[PDB]
Amino acid sequence: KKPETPEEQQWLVEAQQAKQGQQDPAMVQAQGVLLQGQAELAKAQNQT
Amino acid sequence: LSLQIDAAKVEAQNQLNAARIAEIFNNMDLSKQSEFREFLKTVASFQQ
Repeated sequence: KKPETPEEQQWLVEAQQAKQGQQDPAMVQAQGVLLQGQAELAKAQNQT
Repeated sequence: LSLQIDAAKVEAQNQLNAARIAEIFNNMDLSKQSEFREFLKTVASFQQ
């Protein structure tokens, strides 16, 4: 919906920052299975 | 980073190994030359 302040200005739009703030680090974790291939390549090449 | 700091220990091991062997190598070589000059005067006076 986005805030336009029709029922809020400290109410909803405060906790908006907290919900989005919780979402962002958890998204990297979900994408973490794509980082498994990057892990196998990284430590193997350096060790050689 | 753990592979890099571990690899730096091998580098420092060889750098020390080149110096430590060379110190005692020069000391034992010098001892053979030092006693040799003393024996020249011993043999010389003995012949007279």
